[PDB]
Amino acid sequence: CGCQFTSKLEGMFRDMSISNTTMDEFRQHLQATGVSLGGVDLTVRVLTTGYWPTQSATPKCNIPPAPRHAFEIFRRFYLAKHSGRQLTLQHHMGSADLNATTRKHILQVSTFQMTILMLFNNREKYTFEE
Amino acid sequence: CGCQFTSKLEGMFRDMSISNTTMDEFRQHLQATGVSLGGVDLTVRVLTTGYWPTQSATPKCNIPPAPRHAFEIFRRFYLAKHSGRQLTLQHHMGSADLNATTRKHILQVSTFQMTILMLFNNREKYTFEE
Amino acid sequence: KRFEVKKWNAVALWAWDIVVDNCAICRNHIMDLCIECQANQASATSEECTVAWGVCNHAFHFHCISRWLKTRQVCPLDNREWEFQKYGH
Amino acid sequence: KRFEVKKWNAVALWAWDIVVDNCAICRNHIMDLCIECQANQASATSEECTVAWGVCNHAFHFHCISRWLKTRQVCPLDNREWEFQKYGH
Ligand SMILES: [Zn+2]
Ligand SMILES: [Zn+2]
Ligand SMILES: [Zn+2]
Ligand SMILES: [Zn+2]
Ligand SMILES: [Zn+2]
Ligand SMILES: [Zn+2]
Repeated sequence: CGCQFTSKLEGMFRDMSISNTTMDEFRQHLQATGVSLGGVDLTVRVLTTGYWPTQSATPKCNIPPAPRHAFEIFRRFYLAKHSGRQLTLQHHMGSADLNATTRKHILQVSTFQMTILMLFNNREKYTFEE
Repeated sequence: CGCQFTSKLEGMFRDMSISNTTMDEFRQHLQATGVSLGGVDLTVRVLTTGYWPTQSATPKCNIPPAPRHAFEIFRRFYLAKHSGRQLTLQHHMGSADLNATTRKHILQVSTFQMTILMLFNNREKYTFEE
Repeated sequence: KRFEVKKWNAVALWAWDIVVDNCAICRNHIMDLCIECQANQASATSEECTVAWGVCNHAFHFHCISRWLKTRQVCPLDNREWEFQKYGH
Repeated sequence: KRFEVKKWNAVALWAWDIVVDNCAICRNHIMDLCIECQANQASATSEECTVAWGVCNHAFHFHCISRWLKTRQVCPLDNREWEFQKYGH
């Protein structure tokens, strides 16, 4: 192709490097405070708006309280260490490992079923209206 | 006296500049976040060990819970924005403005009587043993 | 509880202080036309007056920084070479 | 309540990752002698084996970095010119 869009791809790889560096930095800083039982395991990344297009309209829905607290912690940590990295709240990206419980089998949720299953945990026997 | 000695004083002034810059930066970041900020006017000064000698043995006591939370939030902000360092707690430095309440007269405590007066607020009729 | 979350792989997007309410070049907004377009129609004749996103996560009107490229070549809020990584909000 | 705190003027002191448990030059401790002194007495004959503090808030044994000044001249954990702003813990 040439150095027209391959430069954009190289920038995307640089963004990936930035994301993993920020992830390990945030893990190191989480090792320090440890306030609430919401940051047990966190593989959170940091991306730039230009490289990765917005999914649809940046979804803004009820998030689970433990993950909600974890995301608050992440946002604060970022806006302090790399002042200027205001983490926006979205849901159409990422994944998670849900530990279910005869053995303890861990499920997987792609940041879509976390809210519904959290509502089920809070109170079962729900429907579409709930 | 020679610039050999005033160089340390110039470094101390540079440290003062750094402290006030970090203070305004932390205030700006608290305007966006600042969850744990019990002390409304958190005027926190950041100094370096080399310039300013330790007072006696770096004291510790029953700091008031609201100033405790304010100091914890300030230290977390300072350990994030300025990473690579650790924040220590001390009491033989600084001051505070205690709002008392016929009018509302504001007192002043030089970071010495804050714990005793906080204990009095929690429960009066104390003594040396308490 | 019956289901507990152990791991999370959230992705955080960040944007700089683009001032969505005041364009850093024209001081109108991050949308709603610009100083040299003003009225919505203003004889639009196709073309475009959308938002331009750079490699530095800064956003201005396409017209504003397209004209600003003739005055300088480094994004005013920083010292970085301005790219055109995105077009529109 | 009867007394409430409005303002606070705390002063925060900071120190870098000096590794109080391992000297960054000799790997013994931030106190308790050094590699070339070992035993507490070791024919002390006055002199001193205390801690040296630099302008960069780094701490090592005075002997360790006094000898290290002949090998290099920039504090190993950074690239700053090493000063002698304090002596002892
Ligand atoms: Zn504009
Ligand atoms: Zn226009
Ligand atoms: Zn820019
Ligand atoms: Zn040593
Ligand atoms: Zn020695
Ligand atoms: Zn150093």
